[PDB]
Amino acid sequence: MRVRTLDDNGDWTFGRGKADYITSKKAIAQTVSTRIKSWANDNPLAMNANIDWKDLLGRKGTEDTILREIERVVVQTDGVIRVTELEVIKTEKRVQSILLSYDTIYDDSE
Amino acid sequence: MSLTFNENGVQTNTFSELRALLEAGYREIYGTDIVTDQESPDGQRINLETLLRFDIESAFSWLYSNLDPDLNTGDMQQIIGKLSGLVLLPASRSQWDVTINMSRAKTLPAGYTITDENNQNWFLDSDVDVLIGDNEVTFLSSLWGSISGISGSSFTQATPEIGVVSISASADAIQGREEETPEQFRLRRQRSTENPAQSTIGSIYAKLAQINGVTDLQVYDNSSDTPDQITGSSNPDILNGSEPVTIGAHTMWVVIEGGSLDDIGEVVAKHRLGNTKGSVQVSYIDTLTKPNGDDFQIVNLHNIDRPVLGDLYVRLTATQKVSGSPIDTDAIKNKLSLVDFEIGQYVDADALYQQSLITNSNYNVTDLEVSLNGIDWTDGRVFSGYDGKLSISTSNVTITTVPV
Amino acid sequence: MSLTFNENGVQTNTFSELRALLEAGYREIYGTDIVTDQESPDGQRINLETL
Amino acid sequence: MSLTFNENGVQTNTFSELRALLEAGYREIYGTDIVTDQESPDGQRINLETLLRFDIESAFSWLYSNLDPDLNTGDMQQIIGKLSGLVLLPASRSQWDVTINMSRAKTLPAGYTITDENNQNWFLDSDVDVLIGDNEVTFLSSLWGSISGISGSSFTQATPEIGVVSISASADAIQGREEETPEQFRLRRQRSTENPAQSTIGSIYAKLAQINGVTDLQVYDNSSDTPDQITGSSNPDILNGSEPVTIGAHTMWVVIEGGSLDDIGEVVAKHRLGNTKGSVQVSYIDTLTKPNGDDFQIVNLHNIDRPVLGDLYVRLTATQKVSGSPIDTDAIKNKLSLVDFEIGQYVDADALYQQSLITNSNYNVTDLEVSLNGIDWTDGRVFSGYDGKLSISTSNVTITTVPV
Amino acid sequence: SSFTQATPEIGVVSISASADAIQGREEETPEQFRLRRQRSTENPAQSTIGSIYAKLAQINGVTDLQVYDNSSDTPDQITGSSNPDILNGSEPVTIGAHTMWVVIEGGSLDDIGEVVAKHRLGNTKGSVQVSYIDTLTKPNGDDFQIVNLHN
Amino acid sequence: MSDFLNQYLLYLIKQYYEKPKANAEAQLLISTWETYADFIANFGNNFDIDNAEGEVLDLIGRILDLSRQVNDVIPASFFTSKVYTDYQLTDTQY
Amino acid sequence: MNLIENITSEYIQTHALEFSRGFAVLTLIYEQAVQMWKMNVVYTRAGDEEPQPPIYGVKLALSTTHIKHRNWPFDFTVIDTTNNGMDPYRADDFETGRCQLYFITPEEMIQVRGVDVQ
Amino acid sequence: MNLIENITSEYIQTHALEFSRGFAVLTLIYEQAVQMWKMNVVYTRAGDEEPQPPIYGVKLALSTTHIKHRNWPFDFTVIDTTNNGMDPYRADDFETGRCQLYFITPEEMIQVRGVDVQ
Amino acid sequence: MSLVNGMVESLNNTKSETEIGIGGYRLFARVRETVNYRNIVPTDTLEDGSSSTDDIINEPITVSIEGVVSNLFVEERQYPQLVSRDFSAVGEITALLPAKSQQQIQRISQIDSQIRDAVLAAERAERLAGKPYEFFGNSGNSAKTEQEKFIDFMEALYFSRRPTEVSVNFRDYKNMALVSFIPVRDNNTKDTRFTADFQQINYSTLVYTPVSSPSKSVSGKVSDASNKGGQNPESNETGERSLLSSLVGG
Repeated sequence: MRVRTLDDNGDWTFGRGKADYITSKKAIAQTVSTRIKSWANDNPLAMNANIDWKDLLGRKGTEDTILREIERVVVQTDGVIRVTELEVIKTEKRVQSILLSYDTIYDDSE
Repeated sequence: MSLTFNENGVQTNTFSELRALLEAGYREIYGTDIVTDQESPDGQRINLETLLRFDIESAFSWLYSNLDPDLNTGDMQQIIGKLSGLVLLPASRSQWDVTINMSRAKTLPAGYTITDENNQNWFLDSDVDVLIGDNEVTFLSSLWGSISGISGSSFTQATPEIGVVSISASADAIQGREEETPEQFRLRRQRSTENPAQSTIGSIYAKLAQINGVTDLQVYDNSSDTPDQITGSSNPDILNGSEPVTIGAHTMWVVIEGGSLDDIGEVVAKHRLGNTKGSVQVSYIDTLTKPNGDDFQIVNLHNIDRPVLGDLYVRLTATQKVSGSPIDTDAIKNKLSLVDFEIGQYVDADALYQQSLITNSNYNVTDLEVSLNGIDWTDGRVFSGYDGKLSISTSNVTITTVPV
Repeated sequence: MSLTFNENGVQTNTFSELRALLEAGYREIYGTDIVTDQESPDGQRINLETL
Repeated sequence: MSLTFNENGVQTNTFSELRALLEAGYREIYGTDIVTDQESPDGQRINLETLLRFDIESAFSWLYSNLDPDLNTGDMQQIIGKLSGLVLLPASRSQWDVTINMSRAKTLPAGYTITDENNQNWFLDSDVDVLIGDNEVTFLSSLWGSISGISGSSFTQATPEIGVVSISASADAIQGREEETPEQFRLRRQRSTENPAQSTIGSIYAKLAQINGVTDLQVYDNSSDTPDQITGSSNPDILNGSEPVTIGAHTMWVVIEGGSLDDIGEVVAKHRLGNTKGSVQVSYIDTLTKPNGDDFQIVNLHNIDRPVLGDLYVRLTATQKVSGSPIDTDAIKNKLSLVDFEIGQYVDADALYQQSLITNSNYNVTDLEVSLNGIDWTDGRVFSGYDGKLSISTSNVTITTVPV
Repeated sequence: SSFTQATPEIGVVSISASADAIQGREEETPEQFRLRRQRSTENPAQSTIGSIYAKLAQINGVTDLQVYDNSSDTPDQITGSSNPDILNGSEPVTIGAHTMWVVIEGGSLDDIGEVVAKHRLGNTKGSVQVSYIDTLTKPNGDDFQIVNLHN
Repeated sequence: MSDFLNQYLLYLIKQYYEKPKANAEAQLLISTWETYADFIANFGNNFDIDNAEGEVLDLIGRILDLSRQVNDVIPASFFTSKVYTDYQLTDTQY
Repeated sequence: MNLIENITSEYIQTHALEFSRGFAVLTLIYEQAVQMWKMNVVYTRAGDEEPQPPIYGVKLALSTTHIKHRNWPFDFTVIDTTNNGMDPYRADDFETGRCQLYFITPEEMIQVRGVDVQ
Repeated sequence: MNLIENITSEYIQTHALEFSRGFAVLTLIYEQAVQMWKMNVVYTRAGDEEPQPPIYGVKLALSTTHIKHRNWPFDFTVIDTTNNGMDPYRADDFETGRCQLYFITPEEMIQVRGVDVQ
Repeated sequence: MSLVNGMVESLNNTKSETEIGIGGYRLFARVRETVNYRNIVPTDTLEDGSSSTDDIINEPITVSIEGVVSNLFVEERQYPQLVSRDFSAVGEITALLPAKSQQQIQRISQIDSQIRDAVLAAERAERLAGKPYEFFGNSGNSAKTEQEKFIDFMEALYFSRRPTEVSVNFRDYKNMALVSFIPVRDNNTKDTRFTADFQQINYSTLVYTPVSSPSKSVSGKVSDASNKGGQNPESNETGERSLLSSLVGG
């Protein structure tokens, strides 16, 4: 799978066609990285685009469902196999940071 | 000049302009000098996006191109043609009056078919009311068009009631109308643009030209209190005029040919507001209820005139010009003949040149003129006669070649 | 069937065929395995353009 | 079925049948109950042999098929290009000059790779020595294609080496030529087969008329050695050529107006092969590749023209229709200028009569005549035929009103 | 007059034709192909002395062929030809300079003219006058027909 | 930021509404399509007999069989956009 | 005039009108980005196989012949079941019955045009 | 040109192409010890029973008539769905759609050869 | 088919913390709770020994829930069920629609107010399609005890004939259709012991759809050309209105 690369801050890239495209194992990385970031009832063309944030960060007691939905999004991605993810800090102020690790379809060629 | 609907019309930007606009935008947003442009991935993509947008813009150009009665050529021609209440005339089955003769006179339903000279069916919708004598019925061709036949006894006795005897009819056929082509419709519409006007000088023309059989038309009005003058007319071509007529004041006048007297009378009686001058006496009737609740028939009798057909003479000389490529007179005759002439229209040298040329013409024309009485040409216009239609026969079209 | 404006009228191109056309394009420009889904920049824009 | 190489091709024997053949053999040599399974020495060798023949038969079919000039991949450079006269330009690595800023003096390794901002790896070819400061050194691409090395990017090192502080390219990277694709190489070989789409006279006209920017152009050629004759053209009028003309000895000559000059030179070098008559000289520049990766410049110089001055003058006579109305001696001039002609067109006055009628005019042409500023005033055919871009301007039309 | 009225439209009357037949071509055997190919090995060359021979020998009805060129500035000479057999030459001819020449029989005039007009780069000498027409669009967006006449 | 641009930008998913390059590019596409939208909207405004000048007027003439050629002379509407011959009609009169 | 039943709110639907003088294919299209109901027909005469050239993209509007200029013996007129004579513009505007489309019988086009047709 | 569907990665497969002027048997063979796709056809004319002498072992390659010299009214050209104009060389090279094979219709060989054939 | 599809769409139903019950009616107690994954594996020994696999036809999952409903249920630890949002105008895209005058606009306003009264009920129904409880709603009347509420909600769901979403712990299955609902009332306990078997209505997409689930504002916009059968309008009676007087003339 190809996909246009995004630069550091994550804006789009035009020019260098066929070269601003991520090849693989990093295309999966980019595609998971910003599949997580796709609020659900945003896109009128995909209203279940990805997990529903306005209804999960605005309600108490969803950490388990945040994690289950992140695993859902990641696993249902073209190119990933497994996941290994949990929470690493405990809302250091009130923001919790979770650690997400997944095995792409690559690095399994032995 | 990108997609400006201005006084100049519509100016949809050309494909290169649209590509330049999108490329300029992409260049400013992303890269001043860097991003690639053509025969390259990003360039091909700009091409695809510009292709979508230019599809839409050329649709705009075509749309405005088809707001023009002289260029419409299609469905949009009729859409623009509904702007007055007229549409293209429909194809009409050809009529065919025959003598049948049945030994009994009960009833004849739809089915019949005759004249196997052509693979044709000419059915009807009515009974027979007279004995074995030759009683006449009317058949409609099964082919919508200018169908016709000649008097042949080759009837296919489809499902005859008794099947009495052959039905050879006298030789006279009504051609039937093939569906009106757009080319005719353009001129008819542009000429009959006053259709919804209900009994004005243009209304008569527009609503007479709808008649199933009419061919050529003109209308006249004498709006003055003074007789023997012509002011209003179907075509402005004759307003120029200053040539004699014999008519009365407050009077209209129709010159028409080919329409059924019944329908012509229907329209004239529904759309006349003054005196009418003519020879043929068309008629109308109308069923009106008296306020006491009775019935009666008014008869509206009004006079119209059928044009006195005539000839026309053309003084033409041709200059062929390629050494040993002689002109073909026959082609020139058969072209200059085929000019449709409107009722009492001014034939002038000035237009006939365009008809005196064929698609691949090796000859030029240097002394052309027209005349009425086979002689005495005059350098410009010459009048046909307010009630006179003209043609150009192959006999009188004289062409004089000059060698080179 | 797709947008055609002729003596027959104006056949307007439906959504699905239009996006399929744009996607077949993008495949021809870039590659047969371009990911064009709700997320990918190409996906976002193919959707925007077809709309 | 088994390996057979005949007038039908090369049927390659499949694996299962081949091993069965070898097994039936070993049975015939030794005994019907020989155990030939994965273990047994005979089994090992039957398997090894059947695999060896299957693979060699595959390799032989490779040979057979890549002797086909229309189907070949790796000796396609070989079997046809050097046999049918083509060359496959070898690819190249895009040389990039980059300033690497260095703290400690070092010998940067043989093949350490930096990566520009678009995931493209530029590896240093051989070991280099970098001094205390900035070092201009040349990296070669890793992609062998054309690798666009934008100037001014950020590089992250794929194979980090201790000491670098700043990778930066002051100028862009000269791209590397990519190969003709096997598909494109075969297609280029094949295109030589089919006949051209046009005759050699019409070939130039056809492919010199899509030049974005032209609107008209004509071509006159001299196929026969007769110096000033004409033996063909794109103008049908030149079948006799009633006028003299200067044209070179056995040459071809083109006139365009308003063309992309360099594009015109390119097309003429694309299709002329010979002497071009004209006044302005225009050239194509092409690159020709010596077998070592060099570039040899060739300029193909041809000669064309650019005419714009054709001043047609027209005298008319305007006979009024109504005694007193005026004739707009201006709108006629505008509507007669609005028509414009071709290059070297033998302009005809007879059709020009049509271009003086104004929609709904009392006006009437007659005795129209055309001249090239002379007193000649011919009645048609006022032109000669060369460099003839010739159009009316509103200050030329000499109209004479005539009261009714 | 032995027609089998398969499914006639009306079946009017017998259709005995005047005696003249176009034989039709049986598929080319390899034996002929060997000589044709070895002789026409300059096929992809597009209007050279060999191109004319190779692309005329493809014509549906042609039987025998030769091409000539007079590359000199001097007339009445023959230098290039379809077969090297005649380069030996030194025997008279009546031709002009910068001129080709086709000798051909059996091809349709239309197709022979097609090939010669697509593949000539000079004067042509001959008696029969083959023709070609080509549809070209003027940059103003018009239509016309050039006629290429070659002998 | 008119209605068209704003309502269409909502189809940018929220990863890309705020990244300046992406938002600018989406606005570029939306703007180029928006000039067509504006053209369609203003066709009615700029076509009818009132807000029509030059060729469209002539078009209307040929759809109502009335060319600017009346062959007569009328004095000028002296209360630039377009000029014709004397014996034609200035725009407003026509 | 008879009511073409079974018109739903889904935007691009096709109804095959089978009637006496041949049959037609009513493609109802609902443009929403600008509220209207386009119509397409391909009327094939009963006497042949290749349909007549199609119509493409005409509105549905109240009390008006739609395809009369194409000159074949039927057409469609919609009428509003309110008195608010507003053209069909909502997607569901036919399922609820706000406006309804009527197929004019050929025998009734006879009364309209005053003459037969192909 | 129409796409011959149902080509899998298994090395030696047979597709019976049934078409107008007779039918043929496309044997696709995948030589792996050297990457290519051989093809075999046995085209039997619709008018008889004994097939014409077969072709054996030609590559599949991009944008090129394969069996033209055998002089019967069809052939095959493959095209690469990338722009990397590389001949079909992987076993799965047709199932994933990297390259795809196209069967040229006889009416289209007409446009190619410029003349009919047996 | 694919082994990859397994994990992918096995997680496609994730149970929210709010723990929808039989569709939002969690006010009972789940005595037992089962699901039945079944499969049809054709029996006879498969034919080839190389590739003749892909022969495990799937089956509609059933979910059986037997529980009890009492007048007074005290729920231990579960988050409130909040009304789902009306995200219908997310893509609603006006401003390309025509310029039309006042009381030409307002006539449309009256038409809209006129048929919103007839469509908005089913519009809400489809908005709340999966979950019937907050469609029917809390009963709200103090006369009806809790068993009233359970019975009338169950009858409403059953007569509704619309599939509901049912949550077994760890899964909130999306389209369960009520197959069997048996409430029992012993004469030694005032509660109601009810067994409800649901069956999933699994249905995939045959046709090319680029958009999985769009807004209502573009759902018809991206719809492909739908097909209805033929019909003979010339032979209709229920609406054989005469020809309009404006047409007979014309």
